[PDB]
Amino acid sequence: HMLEREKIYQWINELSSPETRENALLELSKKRESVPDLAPMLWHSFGTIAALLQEIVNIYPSINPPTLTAHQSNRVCNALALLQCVASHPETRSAFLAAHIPLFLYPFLHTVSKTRPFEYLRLTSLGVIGALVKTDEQEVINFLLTTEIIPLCLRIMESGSELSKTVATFILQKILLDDTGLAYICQTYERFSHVAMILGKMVLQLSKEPSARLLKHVVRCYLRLSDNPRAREALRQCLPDQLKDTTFAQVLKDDTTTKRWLAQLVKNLQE
Amino acid sequence: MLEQYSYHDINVYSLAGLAPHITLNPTIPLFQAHPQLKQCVRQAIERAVQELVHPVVDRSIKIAMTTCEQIVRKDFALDSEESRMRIAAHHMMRNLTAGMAMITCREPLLMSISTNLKNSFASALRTASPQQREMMDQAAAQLAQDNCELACCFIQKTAVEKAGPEMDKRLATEFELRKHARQEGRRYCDPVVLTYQAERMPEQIRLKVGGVDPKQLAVYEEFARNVPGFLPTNDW
Ligand SMILES: N[C@@H](Cc1c[nH]c2ccccc12)C(=O)O
Repeated sequence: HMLEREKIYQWINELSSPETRENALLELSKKRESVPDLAPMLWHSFGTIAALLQEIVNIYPSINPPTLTAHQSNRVCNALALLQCVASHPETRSAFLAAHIPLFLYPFLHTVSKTRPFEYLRLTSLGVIGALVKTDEQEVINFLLTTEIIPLCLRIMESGSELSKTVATFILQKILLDDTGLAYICQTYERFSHVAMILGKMVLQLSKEPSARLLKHVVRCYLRLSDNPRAREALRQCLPDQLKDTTFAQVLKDDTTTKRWLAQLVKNLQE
Repeated sequence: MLEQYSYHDINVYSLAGLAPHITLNPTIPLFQAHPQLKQCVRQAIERAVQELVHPVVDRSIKIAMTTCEQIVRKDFALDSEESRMRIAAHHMMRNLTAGMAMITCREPLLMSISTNLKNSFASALRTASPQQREMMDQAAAQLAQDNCELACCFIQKTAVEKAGPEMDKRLATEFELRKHARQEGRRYCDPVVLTYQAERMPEQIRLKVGGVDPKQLAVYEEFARNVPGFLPTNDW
């Protein structure tokens, strides 16, 4: 098993050179679940984070016009996968943020091409942001609110794949759950309205194409929004009918948590 | 593979650098019918670049700056020499600035170049046939697409040229840490990093105290060789 650890060190060293990087990316991304301290080793070694950023930026010419191939996508997504581990680790999270690394991912979140290489690119990039907000750190939310992350998420919640919609809605949910996040989104009618309009569209979609995990997050978002008095007033007058009738009764019987959340939502809107 | 311009193919001293590289597809229906409207194209592109270059340059440097400063300070924390750091920072900053510039300007350039042409074409021809306005919109969309890489490159290079000196200014204190230490007869080493590397990092991947080994610099050399948008360098 000592041979295992030395393979890892070697791959990490082999990330700096473009000659050996692609294979090292592949191998490291496979073992990121079995190597607990992978993230600090990547962060604190020479040139490693720089190489991962390099992989990201070198994809930019293939974004617009959209020409990204499966091969290009698979490679950068291996890099993105390693950045997700760095974003998640309590030892590297703060430094990852201070270096503003998420900003170099936003161009990927902005793509709209519906080909498989781009959808995987977007989903893997969302996964990095997802890893960030799962730590429930206030510094993360404040950083995200400084950036254009919310309209990026809203576009994906509107038009993305089921998976991408779910991760993006989860990101929105985490932001909303933060007191600062809620106040930000409810600061203007325009901001709130845009969010509410997207959730409404999603609810309609969900009535035609069921998704338990996406519905859960949508419901949680509405529930959190109703903690804000102005949002509560607006939701009294514009909550989707499908959330008030039996449209989701069947799918929700197995989902006790979401069920309680929806009932709590309805209860809030009466008061 | 599809990059058609090298970094030196484009002079960005003035907007006149754009002129020789403008491409006018002769098959454009608006041009077959009105060959004279080709004249309006050059100014349209120059105007589009002129209006976008400064905010794009400012925004791209601002975004790239923080990321490059943090990573370079981190990588070179046990390097008492300023020279290796300054060169690496130079290459990383110019590269990430070029990348952010490309991402920032391409869609706005399309919108702007098209608009400018639709306006020029509508102005030159006061007539407005429903068929001709379709030709005008079509021509403007085509021309924009065909000239976006050129315009983008112009703005990227403008951004790259300005990025270097801005990075120097940002790293002033890092250069001063190392200068101050040397004049005290000691090498500079970040105390926190020194401790961490010695205690926590496996020997095989540990930062070395003092200079960094040449093979490890490979990633920084690549930033120099391979800049996004340009052909790589060759030997209520
Ligand atoms: N700058 C935009 C960003 C934005 C769009 N839609 C939003 C919804 C919520 C919060 C922010 C946004 C705004 O605040 O309007």
